[PDB]
Amino acid sequence: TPTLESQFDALPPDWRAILEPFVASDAYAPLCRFVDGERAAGKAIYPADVFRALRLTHPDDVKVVILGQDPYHGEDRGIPQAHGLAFSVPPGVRPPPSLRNIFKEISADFGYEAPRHGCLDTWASQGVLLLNTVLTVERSSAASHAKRGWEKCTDTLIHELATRHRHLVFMLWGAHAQAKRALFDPREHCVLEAPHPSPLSAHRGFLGCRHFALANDYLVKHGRAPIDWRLPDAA
Ligand SMILES: [Cl-]
Ligand SMILES: [Cl-]
Ligand SMILES: [Cl-]
Repeated sequence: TPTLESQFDALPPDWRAILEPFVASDAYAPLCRFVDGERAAGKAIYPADVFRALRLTHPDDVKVVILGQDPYHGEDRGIPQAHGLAFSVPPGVRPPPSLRNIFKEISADFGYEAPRHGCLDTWASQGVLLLNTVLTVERSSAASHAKRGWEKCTDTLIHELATRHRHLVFMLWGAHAQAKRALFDPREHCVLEAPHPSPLSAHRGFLGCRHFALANDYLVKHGRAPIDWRLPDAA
């Protein structure tokens, strides 16, 4: 796996500019040494492609920001669930319960069928930034990995993105994601809040929130093409 610094350096210039306050901070080198040292010590740290969400969705192309907290720490048939996009799972992995509830809301909102798989790459290529606020995890451990270092980084990301690009849609699910409103001006953006889609909270108001339809209304209001919330038949 490339060192974390090399993964920061490989980002497009537009993302590097948004992350520069963090990369210039005292927290950057320690985060890099921690993640690199965990891998060097033989721990199963996921995903390998830490910034996949950013590589697939460049800043100018961001339309919708969907926050997760930690990457999945589980696996399915020996394939890790985390692959660098919030909520998404790679081809060959069954959708976990939170993602099934996301799909249930889309199916109810638009009448689409339940997808065959859980890979959200094709939403990222349409401008859906699928950003976990903590971007690494240790296999089978629910403990957040480098929580404080990563959140300094993704806090910088959210603030700088939102300050440079007006009229984004933010889907903020759960209290942790909703607290990220402190990082931007909510009158300049569409802020959609609901409980988290996990089964523990989904029936408190995630199911029924209509966020995917609301997001598309706001995009069209601002002259942008709406998201196709379907998924192609194969991943
Ligand atoms: Cl370059
Ligand atoms: Cl700049
Ligand atoms: Cl710092």
